[PDB]
Amino acid sequence: AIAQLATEYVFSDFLLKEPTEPKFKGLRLELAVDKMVTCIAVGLPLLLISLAFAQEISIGTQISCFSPSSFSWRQAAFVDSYCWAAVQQKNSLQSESGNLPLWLHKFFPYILLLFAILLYLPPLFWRFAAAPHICSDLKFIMEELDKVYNRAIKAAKSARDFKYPIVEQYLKTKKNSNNLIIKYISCRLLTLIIILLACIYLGYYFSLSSLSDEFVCSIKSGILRNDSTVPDQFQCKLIAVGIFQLLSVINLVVYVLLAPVVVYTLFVPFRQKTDVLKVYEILPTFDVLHFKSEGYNDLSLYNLFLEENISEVKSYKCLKVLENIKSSGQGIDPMLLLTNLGMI
Amino acid sequence: AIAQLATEYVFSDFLLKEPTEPKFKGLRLELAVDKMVTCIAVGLPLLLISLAFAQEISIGTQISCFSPSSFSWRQAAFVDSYCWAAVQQKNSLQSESGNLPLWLHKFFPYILLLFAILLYLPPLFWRFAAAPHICSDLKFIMEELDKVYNRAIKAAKSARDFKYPIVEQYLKTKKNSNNLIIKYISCRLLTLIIILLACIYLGYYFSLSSLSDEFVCSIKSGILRNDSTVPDQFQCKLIAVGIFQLLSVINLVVYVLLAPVVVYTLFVPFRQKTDVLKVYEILPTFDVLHFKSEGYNDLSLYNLFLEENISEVKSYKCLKVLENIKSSGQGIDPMLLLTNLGMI
Amino acid sequence: AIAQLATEYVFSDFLLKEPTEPKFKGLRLELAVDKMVTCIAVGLPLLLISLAFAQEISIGTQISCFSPSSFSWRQAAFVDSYCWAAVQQKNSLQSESGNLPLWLHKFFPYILLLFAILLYLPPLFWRFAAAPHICSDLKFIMEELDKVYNRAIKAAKSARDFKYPIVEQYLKTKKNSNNLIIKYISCRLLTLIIILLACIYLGYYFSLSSLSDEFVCSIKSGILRNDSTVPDQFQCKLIAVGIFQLLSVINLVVYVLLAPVVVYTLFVPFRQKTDVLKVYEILPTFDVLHFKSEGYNDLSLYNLFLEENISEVKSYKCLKVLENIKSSGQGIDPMLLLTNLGMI
Amino acid sequence: AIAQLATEYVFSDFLLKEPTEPKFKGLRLELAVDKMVTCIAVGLPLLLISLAFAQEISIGTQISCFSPSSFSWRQAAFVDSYCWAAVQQKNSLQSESGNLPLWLHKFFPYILLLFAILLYLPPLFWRFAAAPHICSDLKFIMEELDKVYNRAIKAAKSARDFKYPIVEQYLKTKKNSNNLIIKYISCRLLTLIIILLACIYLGYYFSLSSLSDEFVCSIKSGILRNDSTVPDQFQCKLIAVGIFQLLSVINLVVYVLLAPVVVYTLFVPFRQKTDVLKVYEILPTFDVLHFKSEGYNDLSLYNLFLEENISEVKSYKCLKVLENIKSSGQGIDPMLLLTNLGMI
Ligand SMILES: CC(C)CCC[C@@H](C)[C@H]1CC[C@H]2[C@@H]3CC=C4C[C@@H](O)CC[C@]4(C)[C@H]3CC[C@]12C
Ligand SMILES: CC(C)CCC[C@@H](C)[C@H]1CC[C@H]2[C@@H]3CC=C4C[C@@H](O)CC[C@]4(C)[C@H]3CC[C@]12C
Ligand SMILES: CC(C)CCC[C@@H](C)[C@H]1CC[C@H]2[C@@H]3CC=C4C[C@@H](O)CC[C@]4(C)[C@H]3CC[C@]12C
Ligand SMILES: CC(C)CCC[C@@H](C)[C@H]1CC[C@H]2[C@@H]3CC=C4C[C@@H](O)CC[C@]4(C)[C@H]3CC[C@]12C
Ligand SMILES: CC(C)CCC[C@@H](C)[C@H]1CC[C@H]2[C@@H]3CC=C4C[C@@H](O)CC[C@]4(C)[C@H]3CC[C@]12C
Ligand SMILES: CC(C)CCC[C@@H](C)[C@H]1CC[C@H]2[C@@H]3CC=C4C[C@@H](O)CC[C@]4(C)[C@H]3CC[C@]12C
Ligand SMILES: CC(C)CCC[C@@H](C)[C@H]1CC[C@H]2[C@@H]3CC=C4C[C@@H](O)CC[C@]4(C)[C@H]3CC[C@]12C
Ligand SMILES: CC(C)CCC[C@@H](C)[C@H]1CC[C@H]2[C@@H]3CC=C4C[C@@H](O)CC[C@]4(C)[C@H]3CC[C@]12C
Ligand SMILES: *[C@@H]1O[C@H](CO)[C@@H](O)[C@H](O)[C@H]1NC(C)=O
Ligand SMILES: *[C@@H]1O[C@H](CO)[C@@H](O)[C@H](O)[C@H]1NC(C)=O
Ligand SMILES: *[C@@H]1O[C@H](CO)[C@@H](O)[C@H](O)[C@H]1NC(C)=O
Ligand SMILES: *[C@@H]1O[C@H](CO)[C@@H](O)[C@H](O)[C@H]1NC(C)=O
Repeated sequence: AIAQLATEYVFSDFLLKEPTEPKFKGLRLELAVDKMVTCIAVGLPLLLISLAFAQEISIGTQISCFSPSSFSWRQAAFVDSYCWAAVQQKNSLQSESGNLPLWLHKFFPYILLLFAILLYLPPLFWRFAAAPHICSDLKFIMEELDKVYNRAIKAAKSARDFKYPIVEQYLKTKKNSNNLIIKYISCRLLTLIIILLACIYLGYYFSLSSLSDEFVCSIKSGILRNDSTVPDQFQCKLIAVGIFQLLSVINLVVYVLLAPVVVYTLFVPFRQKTDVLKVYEILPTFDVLHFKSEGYNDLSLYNLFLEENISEVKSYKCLKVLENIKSSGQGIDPMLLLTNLGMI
Repeated sequence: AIAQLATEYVFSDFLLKEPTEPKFKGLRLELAVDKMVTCIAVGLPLLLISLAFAQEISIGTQISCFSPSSFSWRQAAFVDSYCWAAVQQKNSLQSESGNLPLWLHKFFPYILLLFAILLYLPPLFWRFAAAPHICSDLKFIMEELDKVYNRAIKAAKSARDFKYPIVEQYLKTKKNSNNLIIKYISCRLLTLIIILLACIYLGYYFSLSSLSDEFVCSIKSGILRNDSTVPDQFQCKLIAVGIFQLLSVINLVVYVLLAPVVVYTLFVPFRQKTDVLKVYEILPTFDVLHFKSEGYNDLSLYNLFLEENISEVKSYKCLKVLENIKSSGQGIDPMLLLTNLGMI
Repeated sequence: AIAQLATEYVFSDFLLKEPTEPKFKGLRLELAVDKMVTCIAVGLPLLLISLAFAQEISIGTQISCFSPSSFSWRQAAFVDSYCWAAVQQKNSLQSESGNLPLWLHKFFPYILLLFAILLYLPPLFWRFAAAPHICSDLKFIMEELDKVYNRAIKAAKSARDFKYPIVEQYLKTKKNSNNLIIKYISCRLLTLIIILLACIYLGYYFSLSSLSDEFVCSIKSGILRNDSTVPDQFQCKLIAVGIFQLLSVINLVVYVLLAPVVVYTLFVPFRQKTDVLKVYEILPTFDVLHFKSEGYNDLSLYNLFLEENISEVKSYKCLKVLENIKSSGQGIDPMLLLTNLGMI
Repeated sequence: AIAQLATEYVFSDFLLKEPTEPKFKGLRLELAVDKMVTCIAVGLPLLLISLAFAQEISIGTQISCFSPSSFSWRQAAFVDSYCWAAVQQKNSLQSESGNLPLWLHKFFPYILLLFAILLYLPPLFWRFAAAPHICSDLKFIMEELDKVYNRAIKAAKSARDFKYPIVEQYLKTKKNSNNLIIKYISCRLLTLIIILLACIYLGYYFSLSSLSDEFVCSIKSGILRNDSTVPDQFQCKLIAVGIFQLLSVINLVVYVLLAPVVVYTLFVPFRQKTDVLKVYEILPTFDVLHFKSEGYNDLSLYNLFLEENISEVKSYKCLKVLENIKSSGQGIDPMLLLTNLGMI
C-alpha cells in the first residue's frame, strides 16, 4: 500500500543503516549532507516507481487497445499484449510522437531504477574503497586525542597535588596527500552528473504532449497480414503515463533542489570551518597549532569528518564546555579542567 | 485489514521508536508534545490512505464508465482505464466542476502522502542536525549534576563522621547562543504552515459538490474520433470520492485541533516553568542561582528538555523527594540528604 | 482467518505488552482492572471488524444491485459501485429508512475503529503523561522500603550478636497533591463517556428494521438522466449488514457489562483497602503510622499501585509471611524476622 | 493449508508458552491437566474453524442459489449474496427446518470462536488474578526449603568434622484461607458449564436433518416485489454445512471426553496425595509434621502446585533419592545426606 511504501522509504532507516560490523562502532563514515543526498536521490525514484503502480492509483493493466465488439476477450488480450510488445517494433505501430515516447512510457520504471542504481554506485564505491582507510585513521586520531587529554589532566592533577605531537604530525602529513579528497570529489561530481542527466530525461519525459501514450497498433504481420476480419489497426493507450509524468516532474523538482546541495558539497574547503581542533589548543600537552585550512587536500575532508563525528569524544566535549565557559572568562581553563575530572 | 492498519499506526510504536543507537541511551531528544504532534500529523493521513482503500470499504475498481451493453468486457475496461488516464487530458473529458476536482480525486492518496512527508521532514531535520548537540550537552549536564550530588553527599558524610560551578557557567553561556532555539522555532513554524496548507486543501476538497466525481469521458481521439459504433461520450464516476471527502474532513478536524498545540509549542518561554534546577539549590556544593527564564534563547529549550528527561536522574529524584518533604518542614534538608544515602 | 484473528486479539499479548524500556523494569504502571477494560474496549471492536469481513463469513462484494439481464457484467459493476458511492448522495437513492442507515451500514468498520481509537486515547495519555512520574516515585518508594528492611534486619542481627521516616513523609506529602488522581479520574470518565456513546450508537444500529440495507438506487445523473435503455432505478442491498448488527449487539452487551467496572474504578477511595503498608509497621526502623485512607488524593492511587505491584518486593513478601504466621501467634515477629535472613 | 493449521494448533506451543517475564522463572503456575484441558478446549474449535474453510475442503462460495439460465453472472451473485444476508430476514426465506438452523449454519465459526473465548476467559482470569500470589508464595516456599536443606547439611558436616519452622507455619496459615481454592474451583466450574453448553449446542447442530442447509429464498422486496421476469423463489443451499456438522460432532466427542477430566479436577482434595513434604521430614532442621490433607482449603491447592513444580528443586530431588534408597534400608539417611554434598 501507499502508506507501507512511505514507511519503508521515508519513515524507516532506508540506506540510513550504520555499518553492520564492529570495525566502525559509532563512526558515520559519511557526512550527514552526503547521506541525505544519497538517500533522497536513491529512495525517491524507487518510491515513485512503487507509487505509480500502487493498487489504488492503478486502474489495472498498463495498456488497452479497444478491440472490436466481435473480438473475444482473449483476442482483445492478444491485441493488447501484442501492442505492448510491439512498442519496440516500429513497423507495427504508427504514432505521431514517434516510438521513443512509447519506449519511455513502457520502460519508465526501468529508467528510474537505473538512475537510482547509478546514484547509489558512487556512495557504494566510497564506502567500499575510501571508507575503511578514513575510519582507521579517524579512530586512531580520536584515540590519540583521548590519550593526550588523559595525560594532560593527569599532569595537572600531579602538579596540583615523549610529549611528542604525533597526532599533529599525522594531520600535517595528511595535508600533503590528496587521494581521499580526489575520490570524494570524483564521486560527488559523478553523482551531480547523474542527477543532471536524470533531470534532462525527466524534463523531456514531462514535456511530452500527453497524447503520445495513445498509439496506433497493427496486428498485421504473419498469417494475419492479409486477414480480412481483423481491422487494419487499433487504438491503444498506455495507462499510467500521466502518473509517470507527474512523478517525473516531482523527481525533477527534487533533483534540481538537490543539485545545489551537491555543488556546495563539492567545495569542501569552504565547508572546512569552525575549527574542531582549536578547542584542544589550551591543553599543555597539545601543541598550539591548528594548521588545517585553505587546501584541496585530504586534510580538509578529515576536518569535516572530525567536525561530524567528534561529538562522541568525551574529551572533546569537555574541552568544548571549557571553551564555552571561557567566553565569560570568569574562571581559568586549567582550573576548570582539573575540576571537571573527566578522564573516562 | 482495518484492524491491522489501526494496530500498525495507532496502537504500535509508529514513529515512537527511540533512537536505535548507544549514543542516546534513554534520552528522548524530542519533547512529548512535539512527538505527539508529529506522530498524529504523519500517521493520520497514512491511516486514512490505508482506510480509504481497505478491502472492505472498497467496492472494487476506482472508476466505472458504464459502457453500452454491446461493448465487451475489455472494451468497457479500455473505456474505464482511458478515462482514468484522461482525467489529466482536459480535452477528453467535460465536467461541470472542471478538471481540478478530477485531478484531486485521482491523486488524493498522493496528496496525503505528500503532506505526511512534508510534516515528517522538519522532525527529521531536527533529529539529524540539532539532536546530537543537545544530546551531548544534556548528557554532560546530567553527569555533572550526578557528580556534584555525589560530592555534596560525600562532604556531608565526612562532616557527620575546585568547587567551581561548571554546570551553572555552561548554562549561563547557553543563555547567549540561540541557534538551537531558532532551529526549533523554524521547524515548528514550518510544521504549522504545512498543517495550515493541508487544512486549506482538505476544506477545499470536502467543499466539492460531491457530484464532481461524475465526469463525462470521450474516447474519440485518434482512429476512433470519427468511428460511429462508439458513443460520443460515457458516464464515468470516480468511486471512493465520498470516502476521500469523509477522511479529508476527519483530517481537517484533527489538524485544526492540533494547530493550537503547535502554536503553544512555538511560545517556548511560556512553557519554561516549574524550574527543574530549583531543587538543586539546597546542595552546599551547588551555587544558589537558577538564572533560567524570560528569554528567546537556547536556555529555555534546554530547561524544557531537562524538565522532560530529568526523571531518569537518581540525584534529581532524591532532591525532588527532599523538596516535597520540605513542604511540611518537619525535618532538615541536609539531615534528610545524609539519611537518604543515594549516591548510586 | 477467524482463528488467526482470535489468536492475535484475545489469545496474544494484544495491548498487554509491558513498557519496552529499562526505565520500567517489572512495573505494571497500569492497574489490572484498567488494563483489562482498555484491552476489551479496544480489541473487541477491532476483532468484530475483522470478523465481519472474514473470508468465510463474507459471501463477496458488500453490495449487489441486481442489474437487468441485458446489462453486461461491467455495466452491473458500474451500477453496484455507483450505488456504493451514492449512499452519500441523497438525491441518487430513495430509501424508506433514510440515508443515515446507509451511511452507517457503509462506514460501520470506520465507526468501530473510531471508538477503539477514542478508547485507546486516554490510556495512551496516561502512559505518556502521568506514568513516568508514578513510576519514578514508586521505584523510589520500593527502594526505600528495601533499604529500611535491610537496616532493620541488620540492627536485629547486631542486637542478637538518621532513622528518619523519609518514605512516610513522602507519602504524607502525596496526601496533599491530587494532580495524578485528577488525571486518572478524568481519563476513566472520558473512557466511560466514550463507552456510553458507543453503546448508544450500537443500540441505534441494532434497532434498525434490518431492511434499511435494501435501498433504491438511480444511475440517472448526467448523460444517463434521459437515457431510455437504463431502468429508472435498481434494487440494491448492502450485504453483511446483518453481521454488522449481530456484532454491534455483541459489542453493546460487552460494553454495558464493562461500564459498571469503569464506574467502580472511578471510586478509587473505596478500592483503597487491605493496607499494604500495615505489614511494615512491625519493623523497629519503620514508624507505626499508615495514614492512607479516605481521600480523593493521589495517596489512594499510590496505595492502589502499591497493592498491585508490591508482590515483586522480597522485603514485602517476607513481612507478609511474618504477618500471616502472626495470625497463630505461636512465635515472635522479631525472632521470625531474624531467622528469615532475607536481606537480598 | 491443513498441515500448517495442524502445526500451529497441535504440534506447536499454542497456549503452552511459559509466562514471558522474569517474575516466574520456571514456574508453571498452571497444573498440567488444567493446561491440557484449556489447550484442547480452546485450540480444538479454532482448528475446526480453520479446517472447515481450508482451501482444499472448500469448493468455493458458502452458498449457491441456482439462478435461472437467463440470469447473468452478477444477477446470480446478487441472488446468492441477498439470500446469504437474508438468512436473518425471516420473511425473505421459507425453510421447513425454520430460520434458526440457517442462523447456525451461517454463524457456526462465530459460535465456535465464542466458545473458545469463553473457555479461555477463566484461565486468563486465573493467570491475571490468582497466579502472581501463588507464584510469590511458592517461590518463597522453595527458597525456604533450599535454605533449610543447606542449613541441615551444614550442621551435619559440622557435626561430622532460630531453628524456627517458618515454612511449616506459613503452610499451616494457608490451611485456613481459601480464596485461592475458591477461585480455582469457580473457574473450573465455569469451564465445565461452558463445555456442557457447547456440547448441548453441538449436539443440536449435529442433530439437524442435514437438509436444513437448503432453504427457499425470495428476492421479492422493494421494486422487485411485483417484477415478473424474476422467479418468485430460488433454491439456495449452504455449502460446508456437512463439514460443520462433522466437525461439531468431533468437538462434541472431545468435550464429552474432556468433561470428566474437569470434574476430576474440581475434586482437588482427592488429587492431593503423594505428600511432597513427607520427604523433608528426615531433616533434623525440619519439623516432623506434614499436616496437609483432607481440606477444601488453599493448602491442598498449594500441595498440588508443589507436587507439580518441585522437580526443579535440587534439595527436593536429593531428598527424594535419599527416600528411594531408604526403601532398601541398607544405609543411613544422615550418612547419605552428608555423602551427597548437594548444597548447590
Ligand atoms: C540519461 C541521458 C543519456 C538522457 C539524454 C537525453 C534524452 C532523455 C533525450 C532528450 C532529447 C532527446 C533527443 C531530442 C531529439 C532527437 C531528434 C530525433 O530525430 C532523434 C532523437 C533525438 C536525438 C532525441 C534522443 C533522446 C534525447 C537526447
Ligand atoms: C537540470 C535542469 C537544467 C533541467 C531542466 C529541464 C530542461 C533541460 C528541459 C525542460 C524542457 C525540455 C525540452 C522540451 C522539449 C524539447 C523539444 C525536443 O524536440 C528536443 C528536446 C527539448 C528541447 C527539451 C530539452 C530539455 C528541456 C529544455
Ligand atoms: C497545499 C496548498 C498549495 C494548497 C493551495 C490551495 C488549493 C488546494 C486550492 C484552494 C482554492 C483553489 C483555487 C480556487 C479558484 C481558482 C480559480 C480558477 O479559475 C483556477 C483555479 C483556482 C486558482 C484554484 C486553484 C487551487 C486552489 C488554490
Ligand atoms: C485552518 C482553517 C482556517 C481551515 C478552514 C477551512 C477553510 C479555509 C475552507 C473551508 C471552505 C473553503 C472554501 C469552499 C469553497 C470555495 C469556493 C471556491 O471557488 C474558492 C475556494 C473556496 C472559497 C474555499 C476556500 C477555503 C475554505 C474557506
Ligand atoms: C457517538 C455519538 C455521537 C452517537 C450519537 C447518537 C447517534 C448514533 C444517533 C442516535 C439517535 C439519532 C437521531 C434520531 C433521530 C433523528 C431525527 C431525524 O430527523 C434526524 C436525525 C436524528 C437527529 C438522529 C441523528 C443520529 C442519532 C443522534
Ligand atoms: C448504555 C445503555 C443505556 C445503552 C442502551 C441502548 C439504548 C440507549 C438504545 C436501545 C434502543 C434505542 C432506540 C431505538 C429506536 C429509536 C427510534 C429513533 O427514531 C430514535 C432513537 C431511538 C429512540 C433509540 C435510542 C437509543 C436506544 C433506546
Ligand atoms: C450455549 C447455549 C446457550 C445453547 C442453548 C441450546 C441451544 C443450542 C438450542 C438447543 C435446543 C433449542 C430449542 C429447541 C426448541 C425450541 C422451540 C422453538 O419453538 C423455539 C426455539 C427453541 C426454544 C430452541 C432454542 C435454541 C435451543 C435452546
Ligand atoms: C454433555 C452431553 C450430555 C451432551 C449430549 C448431547 C445431547 C444433549 C443432545 C443430542 C441430541 C439432542 C436433541 C436432538 C433433537 C432435539 C429435538 C428438538 O426439537 C429439541 C432439542 C432436542 C431434544 C435435542 C436436545 C439435545 C440433545 C439431546
Ligand atoms: C497474404 O495475401 C497477399 C495477397 O496479396 C500475399 O501477397 C501475401 O503473401 C499473403 N501473406 C501470407 C503471410 O501468406
Ligand atoms: C475521421 O473522419 C473525418 C471525417 O470528417 C476526418 O476529417 C478525420 O480526419 C478522420 N480522422 C482520422 C483519424 O482519420
Ligand atoms: C435529457 O433530455 C431531457 C429531455 O427533457 C432534457 O431536458 C435534459 O436536459 C437532457 N439531459 C442532458 C444531460 O442532456
Ligand atoms: C407492485 O405492484 C403491485 C400491484 O398489485 C402493487 O400493489 C405494489 O405496491 C407494487 N410495489 C411497488 C414496490 O411499487
